[PDB]
Amino acid sequence: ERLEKYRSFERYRRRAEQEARAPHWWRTYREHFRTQKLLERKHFLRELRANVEEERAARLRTASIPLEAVRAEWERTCGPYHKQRLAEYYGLYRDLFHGATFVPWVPLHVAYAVGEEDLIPVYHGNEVTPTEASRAPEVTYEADKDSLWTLLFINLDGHLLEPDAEYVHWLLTNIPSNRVAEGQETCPYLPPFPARGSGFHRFAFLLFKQDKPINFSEDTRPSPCYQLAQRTFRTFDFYKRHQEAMTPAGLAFFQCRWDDSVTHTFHQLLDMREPVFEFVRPPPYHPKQKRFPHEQPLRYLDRYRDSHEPTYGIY
Amino acid sequence: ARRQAREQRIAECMAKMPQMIENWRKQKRERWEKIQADKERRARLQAE
Amino acid sequence: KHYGIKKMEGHYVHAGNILGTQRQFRWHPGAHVGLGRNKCLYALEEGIVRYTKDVYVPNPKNTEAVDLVTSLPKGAVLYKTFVHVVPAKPEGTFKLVDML
Amino acid sequence: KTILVKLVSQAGTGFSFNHKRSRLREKLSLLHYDPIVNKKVLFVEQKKIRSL
Amino acid sequence: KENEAVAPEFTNRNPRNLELLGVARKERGWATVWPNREFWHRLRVVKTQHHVEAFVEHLNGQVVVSASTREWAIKKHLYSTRNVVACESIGRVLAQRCLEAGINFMVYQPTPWEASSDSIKRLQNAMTESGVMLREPRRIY
Amino acid sequence: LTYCSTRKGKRKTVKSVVHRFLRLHSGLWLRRKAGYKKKLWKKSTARKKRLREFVFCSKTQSKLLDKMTTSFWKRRNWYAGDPYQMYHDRTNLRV
Amino acid sequence: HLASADWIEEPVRQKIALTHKNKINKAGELVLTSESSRYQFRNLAECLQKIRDMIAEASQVPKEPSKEDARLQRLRIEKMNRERLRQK
Amino acid sequence: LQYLIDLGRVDPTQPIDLTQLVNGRGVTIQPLKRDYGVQLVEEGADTFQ
RNA sequence: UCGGAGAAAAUCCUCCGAAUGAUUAUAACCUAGACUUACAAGUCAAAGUAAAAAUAUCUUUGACCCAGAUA
Ligand SMILES: [Mg+2]
Ligand SMILES: [Mg+2]
Ligand SMILES: [Mg+2]
Repeated sequence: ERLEKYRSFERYRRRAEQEARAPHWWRTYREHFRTQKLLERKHFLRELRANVEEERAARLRTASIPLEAVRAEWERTCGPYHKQRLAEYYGLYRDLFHGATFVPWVPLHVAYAVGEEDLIPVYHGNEVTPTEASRAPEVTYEADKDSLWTLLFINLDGHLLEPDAEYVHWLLTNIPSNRVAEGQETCPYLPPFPARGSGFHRFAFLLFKQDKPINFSEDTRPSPCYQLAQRTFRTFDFYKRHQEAMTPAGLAFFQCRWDDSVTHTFHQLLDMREPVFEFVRPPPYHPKQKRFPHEQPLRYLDRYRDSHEPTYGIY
Repeated sequence: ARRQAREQRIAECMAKMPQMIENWRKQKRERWEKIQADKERRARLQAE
Repeated sequence: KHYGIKKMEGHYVHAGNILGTQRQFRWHPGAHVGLGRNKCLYALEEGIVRYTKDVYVPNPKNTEAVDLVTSLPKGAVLYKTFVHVVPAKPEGTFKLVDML
Repeated sequence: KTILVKLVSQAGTGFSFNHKRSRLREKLSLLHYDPIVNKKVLFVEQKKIRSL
Repeated sequence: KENEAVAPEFTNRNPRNLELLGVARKERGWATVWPNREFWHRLRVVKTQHHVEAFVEHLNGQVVVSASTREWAIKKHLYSTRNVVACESIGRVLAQRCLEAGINFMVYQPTPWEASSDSIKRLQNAMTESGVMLREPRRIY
Repeated sequence: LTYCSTRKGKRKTVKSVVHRFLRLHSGLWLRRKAGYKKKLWKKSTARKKRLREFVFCSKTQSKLLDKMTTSFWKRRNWYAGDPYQMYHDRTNLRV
Repeated sequence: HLASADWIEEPVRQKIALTHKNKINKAGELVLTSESSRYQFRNLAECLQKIRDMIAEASQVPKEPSKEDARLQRLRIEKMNRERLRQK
Repeated sequence: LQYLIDLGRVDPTQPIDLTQLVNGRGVTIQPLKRDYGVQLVEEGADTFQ
């Protein structure tokens, strides 16, 4: 009686949801399943509050916000952290580095040019058709002077023979500062080739800070190379060999399905018959037959038959 | 002949089916309207 | 009659198996477990049955449940028992059908 | 008391189904699914079957 | 040809592979509780005293896309942490991130008064205009 | 029943069995559900569906029906267009 | 071989190749198979009917688009989002 | 039918009727048990030469 | 004969009712897997398809034969 009682449904709901998050003794569903910036920040706010026009629009409920300005500011402040969530959510950190997690810090930007009028961007989790990815994409990531780089683009789940391995698409090395044309093309650019009926493949862009120029002669690949046995590649072991001078700083990944252009890639240059896959569900469970299916309909016999066509044996 | 006679019978009744359903909804609604209308009389409000 | 728990916690249960029959809500539907008209509990997936307690939030529309919930003391919330089946197999797998 | 009545489809089909009506009320008419027409049509009372 | 060699069984590891295809499992129980949990993704909008937050969370409980009025970039371009336009603006910001993340189909479960609330109605309009579908498609069996 | 008839000295079929049950050659017996035509106005829709089905008989019931009929009713019948053509045989039965 | 084959008229050939590109082998031949029976007669008969149906459906214009199935709805909606995402 | 022809029990040179099938013991007919004759059955069609 | 309740899975143990109606948004077909059960009878139900654009909501019983009524 001393404690007050929730006077509204929402109060209980907010209490309940917060209550659910906390761990409990009893089994539950979840178990099984700087200062100067502050001062400057405040000062800008006060100016915004003073503006009468801001008040009038708000009370007239006609105000609006510029999305582009927020996006750029969001990138500076906490974009690294949100990007990390997507990478963990999409499984990049577990499939790439065997569970190691790195916060992206370089605001990497990639877009696939469609003709010349417009260019398709590649954000985190975006959808880009293989036709759109036929040619290599423009990359601008605001390196600043010096600080050599290496750009690595790979499809994590596109391998056709070994599950763990993945296929390199193009690898640029010794990229000095912003300019990317000055990079050694160890791996030539290949169009994405996701098999038909194989679901959505996730392709990611990886940028590594380079302390000192290192010749990646082992990772150099002949240009052009159309052999999948040579495109097989593990990010995890590769980063081990270069972890001294390679530290990741950028991310960008997109999802793509199969497409008619994929048919061209499998035949024209890969020079192999294209693989076709289908989603197969497991056979339905039926209890073991009984010689006498007592109290069962006539359909019982059809459940355990394989061929729908009559047979005659000796006749 | 039986098949054709049956088919045309269904078609003729089906042709008038839309209107008949419309009429039966009007009767059902007005039946409800009388209940709600006489329920909401100002005389009922006078008691309220 | 013979009301009770047909399937106990830790049992492999196929898609349609009935888990419990109840005159009153002794247990409540959980995840991948459905309700019958007679309030019996049946699995909706193939998996392992689990009984676990969790907070109860009712549908806003029903008046009686909301009123009782609101009248609860601010300190805590009421609980109930829920039944769960943990799916034990993947939905499906991709296989090579043809090479063109 | 209550009587069992035979509601007959008015779509021209012979389809009908039995329903229960309170003898004090007026003759029952319902919208019901006609399998032979695959549509929802009016069913109109035609006969009394028995007294429930 | 070495290239022709292909493993008999493909093993796609993308977490959203089955969900995107539409064959992934959605929880169908919780019949006695509100809201239903037959959603691949859910939109949670919380109106506190200060600020207003909108989230997108998977069934496993990991938030994917979050838009909050407590974020520096949004605050400087708004006038008040709580407002009807705020809801609209944060919804537009949330949608662009949602489109950015590739989450096109989502489940929203408002309460009766919340659904009737004008601010939430406007927020849904922004998401619908943005192209984010507030109702998920049925599962494929 | 009659084990040794006066005129022929044979077993006799119980015709009430032949009028209610169907024998599939594999050894199974089919039957209807009791009451499937009775008082349908007060039965639930699911209950009516259960009643309409053809259902198999138990091992003991099958043993009794075998005793009450003669061998003529257990033979192979090659009826053209038989609707039970597929159900006279058992497939993938390990037991 | 779809293109070389002359018994099919050329206008039909082009439509068939575009419509059923998925069934054309790298050699350019149109490969269709049937595995629905234990007797190869019906399997061959099923295969032949597909050829006849494919030719007939290409010959006749499919003006009707029909209703949009949920699969088409999902495909259309995701396509629109891609367009809006590429406002650049 | 192919088995009977291969082993010489049915003569393919002459026309085949129910008498020839019965004479070669390829089929057993019981008129008293309501048999009206023999129906050709598709089984074995793939290998019939 | 059956249903509800205490003793608590015993009783010639102690109570209340039912051989129901009301209410209607009318509540299909088909089909995995289970409950209950000597037999008979009685329950729950995913998926698919079809009507519509939320289920019927309150909470039970009588077999076979044999007679009816109809399209
Ligand atoms: Mg014989
Ligand atoms: Mg039984
Ligand atoms: Mg269903």
